[PDB]
Amino acid sequence: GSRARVYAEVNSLRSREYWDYEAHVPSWGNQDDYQLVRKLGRGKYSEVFEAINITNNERVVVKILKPVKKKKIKREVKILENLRGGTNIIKLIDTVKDPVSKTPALVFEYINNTDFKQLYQILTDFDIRFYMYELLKALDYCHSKGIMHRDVKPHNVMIDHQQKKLRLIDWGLAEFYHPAQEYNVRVASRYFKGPELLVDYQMYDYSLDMWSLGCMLASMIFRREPFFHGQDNYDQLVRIAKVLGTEELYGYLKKYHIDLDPHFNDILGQHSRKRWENFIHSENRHLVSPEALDLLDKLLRYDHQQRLTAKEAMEHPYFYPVVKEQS
Ligand SMILES: Brc1cc2[nH]nnc2nc1Br
Ligand SMILES: [Cl-]
Ligand SMILES: [Cl-]
Ligand code: NA
Repeated sequence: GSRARVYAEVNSLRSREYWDYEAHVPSWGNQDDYQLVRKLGRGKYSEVFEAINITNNERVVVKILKPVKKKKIKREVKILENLRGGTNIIKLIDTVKDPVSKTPALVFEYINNTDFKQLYQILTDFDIRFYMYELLKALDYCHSKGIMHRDVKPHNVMIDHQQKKLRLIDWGLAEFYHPAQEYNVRVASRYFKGPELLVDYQMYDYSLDMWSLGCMLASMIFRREPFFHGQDNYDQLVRIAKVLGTEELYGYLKKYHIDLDPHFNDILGQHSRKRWENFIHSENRHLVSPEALDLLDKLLRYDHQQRLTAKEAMEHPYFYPVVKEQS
């Protein structure tokens, strides 16, 4: 079967307690120290608030969890505690419970983010390189810690464009990578799902996040957000195949012995692989360079095992201007 080219055995080389999140026993502090100020968002299993820690007057974010999902709560807590101190990973400050109802909540550092729909319209060439480099640091870190994020998308990459701070958030879908483990493919936002998920290939790895990152890079340099805009999960693969080509898709499926849902027969059609230069026009030409296209071409590949790792991406010439400035 398939396995990760990097970090494959990292969890098996650690203590079982590192990855055995079902056995994790969080230390639950008291939510009464936090005053909710404003609702920021809501999801299937959580609600998120700006809040003040009344004991030190610090602004924080509080994510209240539906208490029923106990295994999933332990998973997210253990992952966040394993990632503590990681570069550009949102900092978990506290794990707390309502002292009466025992409903759990996660307390995070606050970040004053610029909404990505507004931000992505004004980014410069250097800004894209800079923020992509910072996001890659977060993914290289979590991958090196044996963790797949599985929900990389603009909404989960919080950017304070005034202070130049980036944090990868929402670790509620993240999982530990173990070689040969078969994972649930119902992860990531539709537009950021790797082809492996869309063809029901369960033996995926950290390289899933690299597809999602490539999708973000393409949306930022080309100013088409989201870049692959499917109407459902079937159409999502069609949108990908329109660009990467159908014959290349079939070679991928053959290599991994992947059976294709026969509903694809009536919708995939026949598509050449397109040159990435086809996406350039006057509105995006200043964000596109040969080095951007070379990097993107090495991320948005069907074959998950041939996509760049986060580290290989960081090492690409596209980021040399950022590395030099950070000197
Ligand atoms: Br900070 C922060 C952390 C999160 N984790 N999951 N959702 C989140 N939202 C915000 Br805002
Ligand atoms: Cl899973
Ligand atoms: Cl297209
Ligand atoms: Na409280």
